[PDB]
Amino acid sequence: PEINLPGPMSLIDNTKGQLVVNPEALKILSAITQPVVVVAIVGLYRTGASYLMNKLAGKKNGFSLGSTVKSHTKGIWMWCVPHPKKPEHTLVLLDTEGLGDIEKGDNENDSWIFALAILLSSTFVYNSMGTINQQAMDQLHYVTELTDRIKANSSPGNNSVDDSADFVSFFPAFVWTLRDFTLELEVDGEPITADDYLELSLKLRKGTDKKSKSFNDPRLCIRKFFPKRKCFVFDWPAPKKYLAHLEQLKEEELNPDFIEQVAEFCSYILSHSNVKTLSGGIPVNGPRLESLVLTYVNAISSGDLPCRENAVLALAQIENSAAVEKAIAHYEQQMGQKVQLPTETLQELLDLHRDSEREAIEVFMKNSFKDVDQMFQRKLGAQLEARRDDFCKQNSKASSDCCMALLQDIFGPLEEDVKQGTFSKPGGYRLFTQKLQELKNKYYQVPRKGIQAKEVLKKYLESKEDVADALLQTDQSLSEKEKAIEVERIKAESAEAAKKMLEEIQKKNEEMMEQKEKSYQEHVKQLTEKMERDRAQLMAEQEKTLALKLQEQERLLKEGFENESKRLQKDIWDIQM
Repeated sequence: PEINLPGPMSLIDNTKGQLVVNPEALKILSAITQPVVVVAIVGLYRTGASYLMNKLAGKKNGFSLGSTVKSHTKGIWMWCVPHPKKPEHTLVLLDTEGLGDIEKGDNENDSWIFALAILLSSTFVYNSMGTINQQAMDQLHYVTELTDRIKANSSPGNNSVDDSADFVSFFPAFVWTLRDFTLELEVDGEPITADDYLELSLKLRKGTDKKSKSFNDPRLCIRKFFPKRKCFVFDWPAPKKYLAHLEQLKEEELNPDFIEQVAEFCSYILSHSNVKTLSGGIPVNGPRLESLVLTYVNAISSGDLPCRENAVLALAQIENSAAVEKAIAHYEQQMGQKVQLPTETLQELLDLHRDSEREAIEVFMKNSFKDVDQMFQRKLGAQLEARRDDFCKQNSKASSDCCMALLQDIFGPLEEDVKQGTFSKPGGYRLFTQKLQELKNKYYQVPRKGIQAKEVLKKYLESKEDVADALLQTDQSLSEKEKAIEVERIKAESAEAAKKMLEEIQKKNEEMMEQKEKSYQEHVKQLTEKMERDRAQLMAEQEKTLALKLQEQERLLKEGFENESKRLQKDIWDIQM
């Protein structure tokens, strides 16, 4: 038991005009089997987001050991720490490093940093200094650019729909850290909280002028895209004479305000942050987020837009194929552990195949999700049908060899007799047929002889129908009457033999069809129960989203912005389709 986790690390890195993944960053990611809590700390540079990280990572003095371990490190940076309050969980921190630096060109990669941070996170701490004013809001144009950078779903029957209307269901909670905040939180001579300050700064200017759609765009975006909103204030960490020397200070000398505000913020982020989940209540861990990062960033560098749906579908297909392999492996252990190499009846074997198919489809259903078109269940069905056919091939060969060997053992002597001549005397017909029958009645007796017994035997005697036909005519003790009677009885015999042969073959083909039908029954039974739960999840999630959409339309209405609550009305309809 170690699963040791490393120090801060490049995950994405902006170079030239290209986004770049760290293959070791992913290599660490692929090792956290535990459910993760991503907490992005996003902020313009020189506002000390990295401090917030450091203390959230459990560093004693966060002012020390800056995340800028090197220079020219523009991009998203990762920290992986065991979760201090959620046991068996690992907290995953993210930081935006160079956000604001003017390098070569239009530098869109900046807003890409922003978008990507949102997509990957399950709590999104945006960090700014000062007070929320016109300038703070202008720097948040990253949020007014999201309808152009994140598509939530592909667009078939979606032209009449607003894609951004769907952001609420998978975006992280939004938390605004305002640092170096020296504002008495007073309304009209009465006190207010930090959240109260946020809600006050998130109100709208009436009008429709350019000057006023501009004022409202960012803050409509914040109240419409994120599910929760918290604000935390921070007083400067020391008086001015210490501001260039925070590292050399001990906790006893920091403004007791900062210290406290920092304790409140850390306790909150630690207890109320949630495991990043995907549509359908899917807890996300390393191997998952790893492909999330891959899919999204690879979309960005190919000239396309990140899209929650393509990404989660790709994830689904990976996990689902894993389930196919898990299931066929369960199957094969259980086949190998309860089959008689030469099967007594064909029914015994199809019945075992059916039991182990039952359990393998359970293993599948327990490890799979979003299997659209049932494509993977059908892959599993084909794989088990091919394993069943192959076993049947081996079984027929097993029984055919068991009988074909015993055929020298019982019938061998008799061939010998036909060369030594035992049957060349008067009365030889009656000597051959009667022992022939004795031995035949002996071969039948052998138990567990398996299925292709009646076929193997009969083929051999078709070889030897003519040795007795030859003897019947060359005997000298029989009359012509008797030879005629016997030709008639051998016709009858063959007749009953062919009849019973056909009756076996129909019996076998009917068993085969029972089995096919009941395997298909077991597939639908399990699949419809699975879909009855998956729909239950989707119901719960879509109800929570509806409630949030109502609260915000009622807030827009009470503030007196009916037009906005009307747009949001169109959004509620389309949720109920």
